[PDB]
Amino acid sequence: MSHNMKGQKKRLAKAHKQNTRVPVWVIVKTNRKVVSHPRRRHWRRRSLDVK
Amino acid sequence: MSDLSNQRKLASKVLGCGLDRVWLNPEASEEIASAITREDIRGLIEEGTIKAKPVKGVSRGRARALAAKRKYGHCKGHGSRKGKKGARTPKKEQWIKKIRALRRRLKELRADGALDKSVYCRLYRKAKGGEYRSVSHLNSHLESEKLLKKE
Amino acid sequence: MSSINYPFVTEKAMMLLDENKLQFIVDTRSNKKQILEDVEKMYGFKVKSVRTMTTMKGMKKAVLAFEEPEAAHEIATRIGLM
Amino acid sequence: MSKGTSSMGKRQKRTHAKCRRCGSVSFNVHTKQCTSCGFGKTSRMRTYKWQAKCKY
RNA sequence: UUAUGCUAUCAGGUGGAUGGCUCGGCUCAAGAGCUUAUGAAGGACGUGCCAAGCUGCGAUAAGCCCGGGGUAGGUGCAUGGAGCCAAUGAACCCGGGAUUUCCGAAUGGGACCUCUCCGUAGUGAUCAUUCAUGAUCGGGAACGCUCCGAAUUGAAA
RNA sequence: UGGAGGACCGUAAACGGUAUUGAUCUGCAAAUCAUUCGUGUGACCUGCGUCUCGUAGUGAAAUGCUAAUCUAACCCGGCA
RNA sequence: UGUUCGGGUCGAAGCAGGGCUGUGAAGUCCUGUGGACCGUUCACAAACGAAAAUCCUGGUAAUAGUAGCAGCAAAGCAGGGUGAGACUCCCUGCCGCCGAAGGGGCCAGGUUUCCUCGGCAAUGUUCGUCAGCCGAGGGUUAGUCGGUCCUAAGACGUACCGUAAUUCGAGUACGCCGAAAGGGAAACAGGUUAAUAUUCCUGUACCAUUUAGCGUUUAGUCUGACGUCUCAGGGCAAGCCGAGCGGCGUCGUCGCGCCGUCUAAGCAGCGAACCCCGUGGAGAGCCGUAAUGGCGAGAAGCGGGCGAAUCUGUAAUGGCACAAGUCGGCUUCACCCCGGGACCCGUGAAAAGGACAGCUAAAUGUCCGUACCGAGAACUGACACAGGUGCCCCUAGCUGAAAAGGCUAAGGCGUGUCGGAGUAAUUCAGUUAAGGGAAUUCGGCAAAUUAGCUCCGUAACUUCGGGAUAAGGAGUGCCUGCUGUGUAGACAGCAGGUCGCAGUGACCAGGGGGCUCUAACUGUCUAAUACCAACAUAGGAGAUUGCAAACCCGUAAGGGCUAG
RNA sequence: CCCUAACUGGAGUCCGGUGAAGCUUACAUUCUAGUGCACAGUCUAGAGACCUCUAGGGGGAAGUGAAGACCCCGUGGAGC
RNA sequence: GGUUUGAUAGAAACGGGAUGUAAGCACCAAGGCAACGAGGUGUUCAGUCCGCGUUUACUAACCAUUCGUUCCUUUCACUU
Repeated sequence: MSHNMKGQKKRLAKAHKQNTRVPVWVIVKTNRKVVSHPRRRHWRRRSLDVK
Repeated sequence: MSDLSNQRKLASKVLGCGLDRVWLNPEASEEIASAITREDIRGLIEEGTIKAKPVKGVSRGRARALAAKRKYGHCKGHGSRKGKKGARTPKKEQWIKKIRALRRRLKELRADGALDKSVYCRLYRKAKGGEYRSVSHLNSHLESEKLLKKE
Repeated sequence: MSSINYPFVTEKAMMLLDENKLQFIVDTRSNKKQILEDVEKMYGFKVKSVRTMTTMKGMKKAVLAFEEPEAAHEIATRIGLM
Repeated sequence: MSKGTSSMGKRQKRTHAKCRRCGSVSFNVHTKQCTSCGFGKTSRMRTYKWQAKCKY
């Protein structure tokens, strides 16, 4: 239970909601040409350089 | 049944017991699996489908028997002693009880009038100096040398 | 600048209607005083208390407890929740 | 205690925080300076000619 | 039906060379050349009906207003669904405006932190002989001016 | 009686790291594990905070340590 | 590239194979494939020719279906489910692991891993329907818990001054920050969810300012506010025993064993020690303590005041199977209060805040954190890593000095490859071993011996402290009945009977001595080959300097030593 | 140790699943002698040798790991 | 090696062995007012056990597959 401030928690929330797959409708729109994403990650890896 | 693990965890939470204390009826498996909420788990608990198994303690009767024998003074010999004499009976505690007994005896004697102040001072210092083993020894010395103002 | 974004309609948020509380997604810049005054201006109901938390979506949620009975139901009906 | 993986388990803190000015995690928490952009040291942005090669 | 193998070719797999194509790069020439306290550049966070990145934008948030050109489609990279906008002339382009969170020269104080405290609502610092007012601060690919100033190396040391 | 001491024994509390020249040695580990050992009321051990650094610091001093780098760290530049 | 002349969807380049020519560099053609570009004359250019550089980048072999998936730690089995599929997912039972940590709480750190549903291409050292994985949705609520406030070592800003100059530099002045383990205004119990709960709901409280009224200083004091060791008294969480009551277990015989038998803050009441006040007058001395001690500079005794933890009532119609729910006793750490003593050699923080004059009634109490892990799978070491990471002022029964070791609760787990026919040889780690007993070996390395407690007894030498548990001997279990000390808990001791090869029966647990070298000793060290005789140490000696000093840092401004 | 034996658990061995890495110019069933940069599976002359697979300890491949840390040299460095 | 035309393995019983006299019951037991009572004696060379043998088909050695044919074919010594 490390204690974050408002901005630190906001940046963690941004990282969390960035950690999402590309939408299937986006894949359909791009015709399976944008399927990947540079901000995908896992929580148990090299940590965020955000906090 | 699918996983009853969620139901078992919720039931352990509702009963305040450990996870393995929770007993789920192996016949009412679909009845348990239908239970999703705390209220459903409480209903199963009240109707007996879910219950907390009895705690299996540690019985103490065969230690009570040994404690009774040790109170009587048995099962406590040299072959049973393993800590040092001093770890089993602290010397300050021994001295404290001895000196307090002697002091209370002298106080009661001076209160009831068997002991005047002049000899009381010397007897108190003798006791503080360890001349007397116990209240019985003190009384024996008093009766031997006639220190009590008998009447 | 309105602090109230919109009523928050999830299962737990709908559970507030039966205790006369109403949950809102609000501006994270604003505070409890601004949220209370803005809600009172918006719906004409006297607010008894405001509870606020920040989420991991970067949002701020406020549960408002009203003073008038049925005020939460009436605001939900006015919005279109009920 | 080994200077390698054993001593590397004591790494539960930081020497550099996120910089307000540049966003880089380079703000020294002791010297109160950003080693990337110079915030907390100068009103200007920290730049040196040796950050690139001599252009010839 | 001589296995395990060896050599050559053929068919297939893997792989991504070769060829062809290329909205990219590089170099040279000709132009043009400052900007910010009227709060810049840069960063953080937010902003899309389904939207995670980039890009744009700033709680009026892939955008709002006015004039001109353009005119029948539009809704970025990025033709997917469903809608919305557009003959009240949109989209787009040129010019001019508005909005423009927080940090940042950052400038009421503090900042561990991009927030927080007082709220007395904020000319932070240094200056300008009317104390009305005004100047400076940060940024800019290289170029320009002033000052401080090595060693490798060559001399075959 | 009293309860001192850089006192004693001793914990797989903590700290250290003797011997097995054991296991391991493309390891569980870019030095760890098992057994055996030293200190364990003090020049004690340790958290968090803070300060001292490159011809400089720190060092009960081995040229030890200063982010797996130390008889002058690391990054970039002089440098093709 | 200039220039001449051309070829191509009736199939260019490229690619695989082949025919012919040329000594050759190479050219041309044929077949297939391919789908849009390609050549040629004379000249001109170059980022122009690869088999090599422990060459670079990419791809991919042999090794090879091999090593590994074996110390963690006894690891699973039966039955029934689910599912297309089950050693591996779910339930029940049995059998097991940890049980002073592998459980509980939480710092830093992580950052959604938390909860629910749906999946199994990858991850998981096997599988997988499972999951910290994948996809979708949800979840963190505070005046009272922290931050926030205060200041600590010590930073940062402004000014001055220095500097060629600065974003550089010491000092001074003014500010400002600096502790989620220092100080600190205040909240408890129960319930509720799938996930939050001193935060939401119920009940019962409390604190701060501000406003209005009612009254006002005692003002400058006290508190906050303090080291190490040791000890007394009181209390208490936990623990234990007896009786009643209510369940469960056992039931071959017996009647035992286990669980429960509850109750917060707030409010009201009492107050132990210390201290103080009034009396008193105590010596051929009296009064005390565990101990030190106290006393005509006023003891004992007698009255009073001040003053704790805790306890008592109330908070009572809360939760419990609306099942009981009532009582006593013992002990009490490792927690709370209080007091004493010893040491100096570190003499052991500051400031905010609070108290001393407040009572009543309304309003206000913003902001941030709050899920979950906190580690043999949620941190860090590239990993679901046998390391490391704050630890707890956390831990139940028996044995026992004990938190050692063993066996068990509660709680957490069987969580990280299987099977297996002698499962050969060999190997890692263990048990035992005739007779000999260091003959082995560089060397008793390794292993073995001894081992607890009680009693007897204990040498040379010595700095008189020690050596010392020296050495060397004896006892030890169980049962029956007792004695002594003590308020008690308990402790010590005695008499008799008795079994075994063996009574500290397992667990735990020194082998000892003699003669030398060396360093006095405790301590420090080559993190990752050197724990030593090396370094340090106390002790001894020498040197400089009277302070605008000696010595040293800085270019300077000015500093360290030096609050000397 | 004379002088080893038996046994226990984990590996190994055999089976199911999963599944790397390191040596490699080529060929390769070798052995003796000679030759050769004087230390040859490949040269020369002999002698052997049917192939494949499994287990096993390591004789050899001057086995692998590594631009020798010993010595010298370099008008190469570093510290003292 | 055996495979019902059978003692190959197992069960049962017995022989031959290992250990040391089971549980319960009764009497005694130092003593205790009693409740109890370590232990002794009899029951009892008992109880428990046998990875050995014998006897004995009581269950299981059953049911089968496969080669000894190059396979398809009538390139046949065959048959719808």
